[PDB]
Amino acid sequence: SNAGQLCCLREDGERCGRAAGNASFSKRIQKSISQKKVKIELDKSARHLYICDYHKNLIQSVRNRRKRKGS
Ligand SMILES: [Zn+2]
Repeated sequence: SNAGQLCCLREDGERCGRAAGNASFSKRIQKSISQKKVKIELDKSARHLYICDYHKNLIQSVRNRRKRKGS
């Protein structure tokens, strides 16, 4: 019902394949993606806003993982 859907992101034209999780597609995530500059854009043919755990973790853990490397 609320967990039997699929991801609404396309990784290089690939409709993920992994089902949707508890996360939601927001602005912060969009901005996060833009910074990373990758081939991940929202699909407009969809009706819901729910991404998979895979993309959620992948996108969230790029601006929060370490705090020391060179500066
Ligand atoms: Zn996905």
